[PDB]
Amino acid sequence: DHQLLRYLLDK
Amino acid sequence: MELTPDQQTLLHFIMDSYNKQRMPQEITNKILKEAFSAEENFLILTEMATNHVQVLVEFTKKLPGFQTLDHEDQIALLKGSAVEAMFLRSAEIFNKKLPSGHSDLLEARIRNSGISDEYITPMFSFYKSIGELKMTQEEYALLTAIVILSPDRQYIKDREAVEKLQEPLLDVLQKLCKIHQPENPQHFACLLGRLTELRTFNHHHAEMLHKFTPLLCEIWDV
Ligand SMILES: CC(C)NC(=O)n1c(-c2ccccc2)cc2c1CN(S(=O)(=O)c1cccs1)CC2
Repeated sequence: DHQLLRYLLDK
Repeated sequence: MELTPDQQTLLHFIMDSYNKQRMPQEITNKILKEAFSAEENFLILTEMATNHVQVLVEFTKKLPGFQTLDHEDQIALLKGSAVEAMFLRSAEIFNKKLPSGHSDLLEARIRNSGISDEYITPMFSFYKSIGELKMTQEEYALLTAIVILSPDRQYIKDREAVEKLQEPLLDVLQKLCKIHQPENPQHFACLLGRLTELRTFNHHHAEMLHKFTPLLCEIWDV
């Protein structure tokens, strides 16, 4: 779950 | 009455990251050019709401101390505030960012997206209510930060850590009201009024819910 949200927050 | 060097620094950080965001030209062209249908208008709102979540994550990352929070609480804060942040930014765009004639075309598309009037009516009422307050950019930026850094969202492991981040923002916002509106000692209470109004939109939104963007599906838990 929420893989893209995790990607945006850590990028 | 004046902001301490600490409150000034904290305000300057919020302001800088808030001004960084803007509406894409690629979206603006769709508002002007795309066909006027319930499917096409719903597709435009989907594009706008997705762009907003991306802009909301960039703003949130830069919030003083947000990165010092537990990685899981950072996600629960983003998920809990996404809907409220969308309605507050929507109010800003409606009262500011759009040209007189283009806003009419956008309103025409928001009212013809296949969404029920029992939801569209309190939405425009909310924008109108925000418009009445004649909020400065600092107020929009501080309200958005207070919304994101809410210690009372579901699934937060360390709420006290969040309280420590939000309380200084409420202190800055209250002091700005005393400085710029000393003749209106109810100005701060009016802004808190919009915070409670914003929270009803969480209930309206869940009841409001064509499959959406992955960024939307995840941040809304649908
Ligand atoms: C640009 C952001 C801040 N606002 C936005 O996209 N709006 C606006 C709006 C209001 C004023 C100016 C510009 C835009 C009205 C509505 C939405 C999104 N949806 S949604 O998220 O429920 C939705 C997503 C997909 C299908 S419906 C609610 C209806």
